[PDB]
Amino acid sequence: TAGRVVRITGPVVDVEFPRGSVPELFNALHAEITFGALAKTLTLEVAQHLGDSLVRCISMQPTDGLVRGVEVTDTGASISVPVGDGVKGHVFNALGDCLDDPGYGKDFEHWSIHRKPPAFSDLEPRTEMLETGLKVVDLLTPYVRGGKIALFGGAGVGKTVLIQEMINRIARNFGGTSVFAGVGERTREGNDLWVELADANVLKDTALVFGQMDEPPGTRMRVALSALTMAEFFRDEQGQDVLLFIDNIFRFTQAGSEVSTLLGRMPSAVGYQPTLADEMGELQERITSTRGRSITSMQAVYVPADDYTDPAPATTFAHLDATTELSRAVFSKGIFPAVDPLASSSTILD
Amino acid sequence: TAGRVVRITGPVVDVEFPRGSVPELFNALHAEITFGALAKTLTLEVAQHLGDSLVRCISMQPTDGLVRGVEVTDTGASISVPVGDGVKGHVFNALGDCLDDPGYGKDFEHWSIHRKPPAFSDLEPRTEMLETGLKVVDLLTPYVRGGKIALFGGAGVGKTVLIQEMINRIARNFGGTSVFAGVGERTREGNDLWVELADANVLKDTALVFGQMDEPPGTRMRVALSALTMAEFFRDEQGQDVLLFIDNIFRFTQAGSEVSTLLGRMPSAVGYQPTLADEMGELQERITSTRGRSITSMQAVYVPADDYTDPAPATTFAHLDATTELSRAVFSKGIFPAVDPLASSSTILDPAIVGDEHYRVAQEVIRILQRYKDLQDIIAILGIDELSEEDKQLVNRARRIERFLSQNMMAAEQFTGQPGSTVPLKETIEAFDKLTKGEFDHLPEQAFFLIGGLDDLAKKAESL
Amino acid sequence: YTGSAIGQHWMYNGKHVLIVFDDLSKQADAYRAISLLLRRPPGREAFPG
Amino acid sequence: YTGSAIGQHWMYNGKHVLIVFDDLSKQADAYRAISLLLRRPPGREAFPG
Amino acid sequence: ASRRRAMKSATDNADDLIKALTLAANRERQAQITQEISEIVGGANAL
Amino acid sequence: YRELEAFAAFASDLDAASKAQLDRGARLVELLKQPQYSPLAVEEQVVAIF
Amino acid sequence: XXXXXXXXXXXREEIGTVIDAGDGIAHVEGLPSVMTQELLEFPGGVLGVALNLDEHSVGAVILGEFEKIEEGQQVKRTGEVLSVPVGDAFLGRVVNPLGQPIDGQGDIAAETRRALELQAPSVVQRQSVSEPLQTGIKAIDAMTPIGRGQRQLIIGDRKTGKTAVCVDTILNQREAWLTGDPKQQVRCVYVAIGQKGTTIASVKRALEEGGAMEYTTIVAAPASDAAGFKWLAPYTGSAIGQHWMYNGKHVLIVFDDLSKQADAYRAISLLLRRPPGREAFPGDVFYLHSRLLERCAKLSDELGGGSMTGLPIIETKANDISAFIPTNVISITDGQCFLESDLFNQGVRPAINVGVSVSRVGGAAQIKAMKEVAGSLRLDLSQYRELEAFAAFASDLDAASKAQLDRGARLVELLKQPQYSPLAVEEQVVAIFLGTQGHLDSVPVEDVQRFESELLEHVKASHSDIFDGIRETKKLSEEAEEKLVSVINEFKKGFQASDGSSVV
Repeated sequence: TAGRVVRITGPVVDVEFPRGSVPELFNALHAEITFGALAKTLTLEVAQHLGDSLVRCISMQPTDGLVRGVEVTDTGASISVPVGDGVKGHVFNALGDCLDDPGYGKDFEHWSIHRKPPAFSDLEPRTEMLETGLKVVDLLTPYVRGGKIALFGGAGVGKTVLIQEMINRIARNFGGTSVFAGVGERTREGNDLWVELADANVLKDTALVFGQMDEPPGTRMRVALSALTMAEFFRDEQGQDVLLFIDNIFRFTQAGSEVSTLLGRMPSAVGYQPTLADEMGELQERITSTRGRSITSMQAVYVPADDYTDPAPATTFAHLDATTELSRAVFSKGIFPAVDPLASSSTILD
Repeated sequence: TAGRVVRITGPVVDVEFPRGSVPELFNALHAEITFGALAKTLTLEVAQHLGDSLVRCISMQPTDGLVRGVEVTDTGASISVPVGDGVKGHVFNALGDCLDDPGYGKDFEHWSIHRKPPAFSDLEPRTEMLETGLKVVDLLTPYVRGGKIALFGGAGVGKTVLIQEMINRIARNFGGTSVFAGVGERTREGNDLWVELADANVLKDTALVFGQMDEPPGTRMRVALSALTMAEFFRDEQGQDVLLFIDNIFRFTQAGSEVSTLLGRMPSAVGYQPTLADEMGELQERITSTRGRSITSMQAVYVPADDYTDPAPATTFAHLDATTELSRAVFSKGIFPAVDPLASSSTILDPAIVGDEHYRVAQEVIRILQRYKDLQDIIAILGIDELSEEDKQLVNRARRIERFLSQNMMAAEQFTGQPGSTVPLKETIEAFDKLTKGEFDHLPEQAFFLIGGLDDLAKKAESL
Repeated sequence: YTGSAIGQHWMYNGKHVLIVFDDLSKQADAYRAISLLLRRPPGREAFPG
Repeated sequence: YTGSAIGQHWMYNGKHVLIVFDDLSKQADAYRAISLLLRRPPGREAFPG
Repeated sequence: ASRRRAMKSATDNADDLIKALTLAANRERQAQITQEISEIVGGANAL
Repeated sequence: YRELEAFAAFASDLDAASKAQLDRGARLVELLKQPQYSPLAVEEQVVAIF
Repeated sequence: XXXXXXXXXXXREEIGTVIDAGDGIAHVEGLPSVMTQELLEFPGGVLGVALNLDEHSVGAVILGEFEKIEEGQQVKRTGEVLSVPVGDAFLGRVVNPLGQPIDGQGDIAAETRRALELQAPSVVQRQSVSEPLQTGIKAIDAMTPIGRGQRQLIIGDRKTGKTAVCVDTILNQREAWLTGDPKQQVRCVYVAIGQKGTTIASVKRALEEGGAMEYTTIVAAPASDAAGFKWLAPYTGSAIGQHWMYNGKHVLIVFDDLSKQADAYRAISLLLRRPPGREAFPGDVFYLHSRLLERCAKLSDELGGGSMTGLPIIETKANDISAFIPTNVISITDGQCFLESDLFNQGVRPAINVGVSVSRVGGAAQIKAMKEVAGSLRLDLSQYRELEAFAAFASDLDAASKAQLDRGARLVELLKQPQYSPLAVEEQVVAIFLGTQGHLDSVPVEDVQRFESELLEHVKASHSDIFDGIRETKKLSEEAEEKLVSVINEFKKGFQASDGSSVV
C-alpha cells in the first residue's frame, strides 16, 4: 500500500507507488534511515509526477545513508508548522520542531506551509511613514509602516549588521509581535541574534525560525514559507500587527536553482531555474498587508557577483516599497552603513 | 499519396508521408485549418527528413487552430512567385499572393525562389561604374553596376525621397524597373510607402514585396529571396537593368537565426545560425551582372550596438561595394539629398577604375570638407572673426562646395513643379575642379542650393 | 571533508582546533570534474548545480 | 586541402610550388558550421575544439 | 598657445582611448553572450 | 622612426639628431610604397633600397 | 480492388488523461482531435492551453490553480480556441486575463466573445497616422509626438518614471472624454504584467483620484498568478481593445511591462523542453512581441476609422539597450522615449533623454500651433547640450552663444513637470511659446517653473479666450500672439523672483 524508493541522486529521490495510492503534489512523505549514527526519519516533499506511478521528491534532511527500495509512507497532507500565541519565544527548524526544547509544538494547531496569497480585493496601499532614526534611511529612503522593505548588497557589505540594527531600532519600541526567518544565513549570527534577544526582553514576543546554510536545498526553500506561515497566522487569526524579518531571501531562489537541474528543467539565463519569477512571486505576494491588518516586512537580498543586473535581484526589485541598496564601492570608502545614496529609492517619497 | 500532420510545436510542424512519396526538401506543402474564426490554408516549407518518412517543416503562417492528423498535400515544387510585366505596380507577400487585390496574378508564369546564382563563365570580369546622374553620388561615392550599396539613415533624413529618386533614375535613364523587398517591414511604414509611391505615380514601374513583421520567421526569411526571384526574371528574360531595394538586411539575418533555433540547430558566435555566411552568400552572390544586364542593389543595414565586428554586419559588409550615409546635420542645412560626403564611402573610387582627374577632385573635395568640419567648432564658439584670412578663404569655398553637392532631384518635381536634372560625369568633375579652385567664390550661397548643373549655376547667378 | 572530520574529533573533546584549506578553488574544480563525469547537467560557469 | 593536394603532387616530384589561401578564416567558419551541424560541442568563440 | 596644443593632444589621446576601450567592450560583450549560450545549450544537450 | 614620430608630433622643438632621424624615416616610408600590379625585379629592389 | 474494400470496411466526445504533471505543466494523453491552443478543462475547475502536441501526448500549460492536478485525472476539451469576452461593461473594471472580474464589484455584462489570436489589420486596411494622441507631457508632445495609431516605447531603467508617464497619459484624456464626440473620446486599457497586487491597487487609486476609472479598463496579471496568465495578459488587453477599435472608437493600450511578458513565455517554453536560443529565450520571442504590437494600427474609413495606440513599456538592466528584448522591441516600434536614471537624479523629471529619443511619425502627429512653436526646440536643446561644458567659462564665451546657453538652461527648466499634472495642448503650446519666443529669458532660472505655472494660472483665469482660440482653430493666430505677449509683459510687471528681484 505504501510506496518505495526507486532512484536517489543527491537531494532528489524518485519514489514509486501502487497504482491507486499516488500522492498529490506537495504532500510530505516519510522514509527511514537505519545506519548507526545517521539513523533518522527523513521528511520528503513531492515535487513532480513523472508518470507510470513514479513521483519525484526533494529531501529535507541529508539523504546520506538512504538505501534503494526502502518503504515511503504518504502523510496525505503538506508540510505543517505549529502556530498559536505560545510560538513566541521559541526557536524552530523549517519543519516546525523546537530546537531548544524538542517536542514542544506537537500539541499545537498546525497549518499547511502552502497557501495561495490574499485576493486582489483585500489589498490597500500603505502610506504611513515608519521612523527609524537612521539619517540616510529616514531622509532618502523613507520606510513604510505595513509595507515591504528591503536591503540589497553584495557579499560581505554588512547586510547582517544593518538588519540587526533594524531589529534593535524597530522591534524594541514595537508593541505588536515579530517573526525572524533565518533563510540560509550563517549560523553564528543566528545565535548572536538569539542571545541578543534574550539579553533584552524582546524574545518573550519574538518567534524564530531557522533553515541555515548548513542544511540541504529542501529546507532552504521551505523555511521561508514556514516562517511566513507563522506570520500569516498572526496577521489573520489575531489581527495584532507583526514585523516579519527575512535574511537572506536570495537563498530561497538559489536553493530552487540547485535542485532544478536534478528535477530535470532546462536552465535559463545564467543557470537559474526557468520558474524563477513565478516561483518567487508565489512567496512574495503572501507577505502583503491586507486592509486593517498590517505586516511590516524587512528582507535582505543578496546580489551575486555585485551584479545588480542579475535575474534574481532584477526580479525581486518589483516587489518592494523601499529599497536600501548597499554597495561595496561605498563600503571601500569606509562609509558605514555603506548605503548607496543614488541607487536606493522609496515610493513613499512623494 | 497525401501526408498527415503528426507533431506540432509552435511554428514547427512535422508531417508523415506514405513510404514512396516523401517530398524533396524545400518543397512547399499545403495544410488546412478548419476552425471558423481562424479558417486558413497553411503553407509549410520542408526543412529536414527525420527518418521513418517523417518530414520536419516550418510554417509560413501562424499554426494556431491546426489539429493533429489533418491531410497535407505536397505541391511538388519550391515556393513559387509570379513573374512578368504585370507584377509591376502591385504588392505581394513572400508566397506570391497579392495584398492589393487578392487572387491577382495566379495566371502568371511562376518561378522557384530557390535557384542557383550565375555560372562562373557568365560573370562580368571587371566592375563598371554606374553613372546615376546625382552629383554627390557620382563624385564622392560612385556606385558599381550590379554592386550592392549600404544605406544608413532614418525618418526626417529624406530616406524615402532618395528611394523615389533612385526609382525614377532607373526608369528614365536606363529603361529598367525597380523591385522593393520589405524584409520585416513595419505594416504602417509599408502602407506609408505604398501611398507615397502611388502619390508620386512611380508605383507603375515598381514591384513591391512585403514580408511583414506580423508573420513567423520563415516568411521574414523567404521574402528577400522572393523579391530577388522577380528581379532575376526582369534581368534574364526582359533584358532590363533592375534596382533591388532591401529594407532591412539585418532582419533577414535575424529571421534566419530564429528559424535555425526553432529547428534546434546549435547556435554559433553571439547566437546566429551556424550557416550564416552561406545563408547570406546564397542571397548576396545572386545579385550580380551577367551577359551585359545587371541587378543593382541598395540595402539598408542596421548595426546592433553600433559595432562593425558582430557577425551580422561583419558578414554583410563583406559583400557590399559602397556605403551612403544620410546625416540629419546635413539635412537641417537644407542640402538635399543629404548624403553625408565624409561619412559615406565607396570602394570603386580608385585611379585605376575611374579617371585620375576624378580621383584627384574627389580627394580635394574630401580634404576641403574635412577642414571645414574641423573648423566648425571654432566657428560655433568664437565666430568667423576669430579666424585668419588664409583659412577664412578656405571656408568661403567649403560653404559653396557643401551647397553645390545639393541637387534638384526628380522626386521633388511633385512639389516644386520644376523638372529634375541629370548631370553627366564629365560635367560634374569639371564643375568641382573649378569650384575647389575658387572661380565661383564671388557668388552667394543661395546661388548653389538645389542647382543641378554648371550651366544652371550660370543661369541662377544672373537671376539673383 | 576528512580535514574537517579529523578536526571535529578534537573539537567535541573540548580542544581548540585550527583548520587551513589550501585551497577551496581546487576542491570546487575537483567537484566539477566528478559531477561532469557522472553526467549531471551543470549550472553557471560549468560548475555543478 | 584540395589546393595543397594539387600542390604536393608537384612538390614531391621536385618542382617548386606557391600556395595562396584566400582566406583561411572563412575555412574556419565553414568547419564551425559543419561541426555544429554534427552537434559536437563548441569551445572558445564557438569554434570546435 | 602651449595649453591649446597640449589640450588638442589630450583630446586626440582620449578619442583613441574611447575607440580602444569600445573595441575591448565589444569583444567582451560577444564573448559573454557566446559563453552564456554555450552553458545553456550544454545544459539542454545533457538532457 | 614610428615611435619617434608619435613622441615628436607635439614637441615644439627637438635636438638635431631627432630631427635628422625623423626626416630620414619620413623619406624611407615614402620610399617603400608602390602602385598596384607593379612587381619590381630584385635587381631593382636592391637599388631602390640603396 | 479487394484491398480498397478491406480498408473501407476496416475504417461521445474524447476525454484525455493526465500522464505527467510538474512545475505548472501537465501532459495529457489521447485527445486525437485537439487543436493547438484549445482550452482544456481539468476536473478541479482549473484550465490549460494545450500549447504543444507530441506524437503521444499533448503538453498543456496550466492557468493558475496548479496544485489541484494529479496523474490519472480526466481532461475534458472545450470546443474552442482561447477566447475572451469583450464589451463596454469592462470600463472601470479590473479583470484577470480570461476576462473574469477580479475587483469583486460584481459580474461583467460581456457583450461579445473574441478569439485571442485573430489576424491584425493588413497593409491594405490601414491609413496614415494624422491625429494627435495628446500625452499632456511637455517633454513628449513637443519633441517625440505620439499620434493615435503609433507604437511608442517607454524604455528605461527601474524607478525612472515609466509607470508615472503612462498614468499621466491615461489621466490626460479626461478633458476629451467629458465631450460627447466619439472622434475625440480616447478609451484606455492598462495591462499590468507581474506587478505586485498593492502596486496595481496604487495605480487604480491614482486613476480614481483623477476620475480616469470612468473610461479605463485594467487587466491585472499580478506576480502571484501562474506564468500562463502573465503570458496571456498583453494579448487579452489587445483583444478587449480591438473590439472598440473595429467599432470606430479610439483606444490607448499601455503594456506594463513586456519584459515580464517575455520572461513568462521563456519560463513556459523551457518547461515544455522547446529549444533555447540567445539569453535563454525560445526562437520565436520576436514573433511573440511583434504579433502583439502590430495589432496596434489606424484603420481606414472603410473600417470605421477607429485606431489603437500602443505604449509598450520595457525595463533595461544597467541602461543597456543591446539586450535581446530591448533590441527586438526597438526594432518593432515606431518611436522610443529613453528614460535615464542620471537625468532623473539631475532634476529632469520626467527623465526623457531628448538627445536620443526619437519618433518616426514626427510632425504628422502634432497640431499646427505646436509645429509653429516646437520646430526650433530640438535644435536649441542640441546646441545647449553641445555648449554645456562651457558653462564653467561663460565669461570667455562669445555673447552670441552665451545667449544660446542661457536659453537652453531655461528650456531644460521649462520641460520639467510634476507627476499626475498633465497639461492640455492649449496650455503646453503657451508654455513652449514662453521659452522659444525668448520672453522667459529675463526670469532667473530657479524661478522658471513658478513663473510658468503662475502665468498658465493667470491666463486661464483672466484671458481664457487665448486658450479657446488655440483649441478651436488648432493655430496660434497673429491676434492671439499679440494679446498673449501683451499679457506676458503685464504679468511680468506683477511677478517677483525668489531673490526678490524684478524681472522686467
